[PDB]
Amino acid sequence: AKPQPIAAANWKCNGTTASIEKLVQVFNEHTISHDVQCVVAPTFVHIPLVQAKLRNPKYVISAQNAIAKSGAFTGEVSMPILKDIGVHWVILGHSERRTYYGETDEIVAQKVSEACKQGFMVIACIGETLQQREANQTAKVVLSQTSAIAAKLTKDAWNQVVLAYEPVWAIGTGKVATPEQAQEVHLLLRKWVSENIGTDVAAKLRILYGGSVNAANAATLYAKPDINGFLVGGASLKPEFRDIIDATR
Amino acid sequence: AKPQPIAAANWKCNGTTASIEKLVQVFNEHTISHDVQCVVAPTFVHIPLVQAKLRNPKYVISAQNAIAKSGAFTGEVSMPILKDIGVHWVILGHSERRTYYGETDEIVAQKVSEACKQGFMVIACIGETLQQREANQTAKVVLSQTSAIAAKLTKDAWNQVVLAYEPVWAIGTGKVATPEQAQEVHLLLRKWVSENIGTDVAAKLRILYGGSVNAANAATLYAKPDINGFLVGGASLKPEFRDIIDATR
Ligand SMILES: O=CN(O)CCP(=O)(O)O
Ligand SMILES: O=CN(O)CCP(=O)(O)O
Repeated sequence: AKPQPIAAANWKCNGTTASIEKLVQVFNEHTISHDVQCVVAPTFVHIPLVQAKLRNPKYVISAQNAIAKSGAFTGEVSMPILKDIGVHWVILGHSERRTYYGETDEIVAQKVSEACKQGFMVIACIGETLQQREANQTAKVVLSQTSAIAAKLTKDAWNQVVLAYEPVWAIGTGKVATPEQAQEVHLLLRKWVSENIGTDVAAKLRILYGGSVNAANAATLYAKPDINGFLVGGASLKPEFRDIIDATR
Repeated sequence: AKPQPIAAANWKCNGTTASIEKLVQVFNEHTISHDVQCVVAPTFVHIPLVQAKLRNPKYVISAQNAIAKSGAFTGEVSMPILKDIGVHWVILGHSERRTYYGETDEIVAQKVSEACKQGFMVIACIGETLQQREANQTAKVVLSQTSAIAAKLTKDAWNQVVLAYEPVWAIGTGKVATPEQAQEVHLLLRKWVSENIGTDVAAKLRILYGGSVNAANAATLYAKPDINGFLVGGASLKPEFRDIIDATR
């Protein structure tokens, strides 16, 4: 049987108080009748607003990034500060942070390790570029990113980890991966975890697909055996996020 | 006569809801009887809390960093999002961002330019390292950082700019610059602005000193003619921030 699916909304750097209040009411009035964990990740300045308005019991709030420790780091938000305000989910290693803001595999693996030590649920992102994919390096890249994270974790910490595979060429481009492309990578990741970490760990691990997911292609992706849900960018800012959630039934 | 002084608290990546509620009450009960603009910059997740509790009329709230535009920038907060929640001050180019998070002179100058276009008051940070200072390059470095910002601005935008000189060797080390060291750099900056931008601009520009300021050395720094106030890190997390404010009388 599949583990519990996740439908995660990453709002990236978007939103106004007016537009967030309306969308959150749309999420609140949508009744979800199956077992799914819904996740909303707003910008840091909107966490308090979302905490005050979001009432749907299937949802939790996540930060879009964090650093491990408080201190002299002007502009950043740390894990202890998020925990103190009630946030215990975080997205780490998003492609945009790896590309624009210098997060290497080592930096992402250290952040994931620290988040696990501080009790967070982590959504760790991995994925290849179009250049790597055309050079037939997809497997090597995704397994190198994953084993760099695995090297800093203990077996028990895998209980707090969610992997999100998002090919860089599918992010915000409208070119979603086919169900078959996504399933082959998810299967390869699950097998690697099964062999290197444990078969019990592999059976429970959620591996999500992200990159141009919308309400019409979600159900076809979710039909594949090793896809456990989605990380959604642009479609999570709209009311069709409701039908993405309902595609994990 | 000096322009209106500024006393700015940069809380960096520190704070809990409990410790911020107590400190803000301390700031609220301190009556300020002279003309000074007080500034508090908390982490992004604490902006809403500080907005709800801070009542002292001499204070404004500032963000510790921002990006210019909303969009697919996971983890970042943009200028339009800050404006929408009521924040219209921002600190840019802090040494910690230049050192750890890759902000070059060009990146800082583009952020400052955009902030000015969007109507923010900006605290732009500049300063030399211990290596540059020992190599007698202080003047060259601080003027190169400043002219890189000046190149993207119009004369009228200088009305929204505050410069903060913080030698990198004085930040959080306990080794404050002497009044004479700070005054020589502030005078050099003011003259450069007077010659390259305008004498009217130079007369009104606030140039703050930062780096190990505390309540005992503040009054001696403020006695120098070209020092217009302070950017304070560690001492701004304590009740002695009150006497730093009162040293600008
Ligand atoms: O964080 C999630 N993603 O980046 C998916 C982005 P999108 O759904 O717009 O292609
Ligand atoms: O942002 C302000 N500064 O970095 C000054 C830091 P401090 O006052 O701890 O030396």
